[PDB]
Amino acid sequence: TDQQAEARAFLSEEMIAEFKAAFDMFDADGGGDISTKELGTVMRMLGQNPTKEELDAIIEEVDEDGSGTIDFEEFLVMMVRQMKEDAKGKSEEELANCFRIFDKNADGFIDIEELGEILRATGEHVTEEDIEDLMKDSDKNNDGRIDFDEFLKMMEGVQ
Amino acid sequence: EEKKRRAATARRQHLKSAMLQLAVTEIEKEAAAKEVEKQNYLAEHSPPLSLPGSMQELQELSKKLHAKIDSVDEERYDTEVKLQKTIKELEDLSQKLFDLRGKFKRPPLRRVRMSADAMLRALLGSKHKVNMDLRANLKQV
Amino acid sequence: DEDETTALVCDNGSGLVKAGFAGDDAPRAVFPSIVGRPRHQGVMVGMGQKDSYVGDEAQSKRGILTLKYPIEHGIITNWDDMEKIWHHTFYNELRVAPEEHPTLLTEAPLNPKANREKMTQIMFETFNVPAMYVAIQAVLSLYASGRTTGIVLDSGDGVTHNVPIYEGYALPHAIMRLDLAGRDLTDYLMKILTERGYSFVTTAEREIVRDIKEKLCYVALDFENEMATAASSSSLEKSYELPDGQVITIGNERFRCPETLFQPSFIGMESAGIHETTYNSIMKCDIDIRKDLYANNVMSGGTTMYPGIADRMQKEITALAPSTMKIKIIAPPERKYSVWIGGSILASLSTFQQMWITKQEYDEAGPSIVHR
Amino acid sequence: SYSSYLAKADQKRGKKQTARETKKKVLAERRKPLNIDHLNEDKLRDKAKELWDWLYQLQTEKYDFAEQIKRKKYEIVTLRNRIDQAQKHS
Ligand SMILES: [Ca+2]
Ligand SMILES: [Ca+2]
Ligand SMILES: [Ca+2]
Ligand SMILES: [Ca+2]
Repeated sequence: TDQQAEARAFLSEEMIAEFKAAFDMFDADGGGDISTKELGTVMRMLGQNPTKEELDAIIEEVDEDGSGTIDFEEFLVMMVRQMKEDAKGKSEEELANCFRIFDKNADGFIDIEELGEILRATGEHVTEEDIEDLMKDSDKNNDGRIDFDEFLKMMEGVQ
Repeated sequence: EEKKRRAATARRQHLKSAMLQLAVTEIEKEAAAKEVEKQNYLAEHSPPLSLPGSMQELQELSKKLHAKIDSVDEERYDTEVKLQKTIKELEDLSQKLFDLRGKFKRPPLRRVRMSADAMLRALLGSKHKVNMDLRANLKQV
Repeated sequence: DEDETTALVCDNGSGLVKAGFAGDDAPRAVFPSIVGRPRHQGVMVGMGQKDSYVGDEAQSKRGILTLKYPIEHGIITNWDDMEKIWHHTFYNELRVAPEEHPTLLTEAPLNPKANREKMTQIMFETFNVPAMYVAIQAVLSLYASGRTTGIVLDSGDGVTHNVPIYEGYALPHAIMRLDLAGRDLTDYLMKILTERGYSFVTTAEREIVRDIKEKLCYVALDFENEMATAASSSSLEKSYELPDGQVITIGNERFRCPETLFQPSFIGMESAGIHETTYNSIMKCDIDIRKDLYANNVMSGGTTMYPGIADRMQKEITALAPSTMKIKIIAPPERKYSVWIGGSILASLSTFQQMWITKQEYDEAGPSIVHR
Repeated sequence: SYSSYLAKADQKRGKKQTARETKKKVLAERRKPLNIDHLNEDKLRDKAKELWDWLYQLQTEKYDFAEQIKRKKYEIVTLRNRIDQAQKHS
């Protein structure tokens, strides 16, 4: 129930509103929870073809009451974890891409030169000091370059 | 006692965001341009077909194609296998890093299920209005 | 990564636990398999009253606690005290929370069906791990040496075993167990060393006889004309310096200790020895598989580390096997962790994912599910 | 280390020969003879293009599998730098 807490804390009425409408369609009989079968039907409508094992695992992932079914609460939890994972994937993908664009020389790094270029390539006004400063702040392993790890870190937050 | 130092950091951010912002707009440029290359490549390796006369030509051409098919197909296969090999090489590397760091960002294989935004769209069709991402919601005015 | 990083491998022994993450090359955690219970009420400075102690804190503080071994001869004998060693492994040694890590465990050769179901009951129902799996120990040792058919002579702290394995299936009716191992072996050295005119009187004298056994002991080939050699008194002797100056010398007994593994008669054991037992396992197996087993005698376990163990075994079974046969005794260097490494490999593997017993399987099939 | 030479032969030859037939088995399936020869005249027309599309079909995929490896090859380069950077035997 503690999870169902922050979970509902996370979402908005809007969210809940829709996640409900969605939950209702999952739930055939309209009883109050998705069964190992009610789920199977929706999955296929969603274009999958899970197996008994697969289904349960997907069920008991948020079944805190060992019911073997999912209620609109356990469900919101599930949606949340997903919402999370989705946003994380999209982020790292974008950054990953950005790194390849900034790299271009494909050495797997971003040297003060490229950093300058890309920076100077922005509209913004910048002098070398700015560039070297950003390098010094980003390059934690003090090797001159900026590795993907560091790039993830440095861009951590920025939009 | 470095009272002003605060403005320095904000700059890096302002710049970092000037960078990302730059990235994204460049990202789709390369993307489309890339595609352009794809249609040109295909442009010559298999140009808008023009069915010949009637007798020997149609038959001939047909034989021509059909043979090329086994050809290209083989190449397609060899390629698929060099991919398999590659994906393999990076999975192993995607290991030599795990048990040396732990779970790290951006695993190359990425096991992804369908997004909740997808499932929502898929199930409610028209009425699915929530550009969900992270932005929480607290009373406006 | 979800579980690529995340799989745990815990090898439960009679003397030591070996533990760590699937992926690593060696165990992150190695420690005694004891659970100490304080004989008196009181505290250490700055700590609270402790009901129990596990691993090295139980060994170090042994004078005020009653020490207990949960695994007798490779089999879990006390389940209250084992759940204590597991708890310690996850939470203190590896410092992980178990409820988000798949756990590969190991069991012994003819481990009773009911035990494999009980540790599954405790893994899933009191530790709430996502998924788990129990591998047989000899089977992980073999596999860690690349192969799938061979016979493992496995020897650790409380048991020795021979487990003939064919295309992965350990052969129940050909497995042999000999209850004489490294524990028995340290206590015999003890006596042949006090018998050399010495005294391991305080507990700082007791413990180090075991470090003498590990560092200086040998398995000589032609143990016959090695005693004979001892007598002419060559520079075969070897003096070890104790916690203090007290330089103790061990010339000869140095190899009289592992000759116990070929001659159990040195210790009032009437059972047959390691090499004969390798062989008997083998003439208990199918006929067509006996050339395979003979060319694949894989050794694993702390007690098989005595140098020249492999050469003695090489010649011990050549001379019992039909001459038409190829003998081959594989003894790798990392062998004190073969079992563990075989688990690390297997559990980090790309194809193993589909054999993990998940809480879905369990909550739906009962402990029977993993029991196979 | 020359007793391992016989391992090279056995191993390489083995795997390589295994790979071959597989490729043959696989590629063979995806192949339906040009059986249609002299059964109609306008048939060639509705036929020829179908072959044409199948070709274009394969061609396009080959191009993608290709660009893919390149992208992956770069994932590697980076994934290798993260491996070294994450060395620090300290
Ligand atoms: Ca229902
Ligand atoms: Ca429920
Ligand atoms: Ca670069
Ligand atoms: Ca750097």
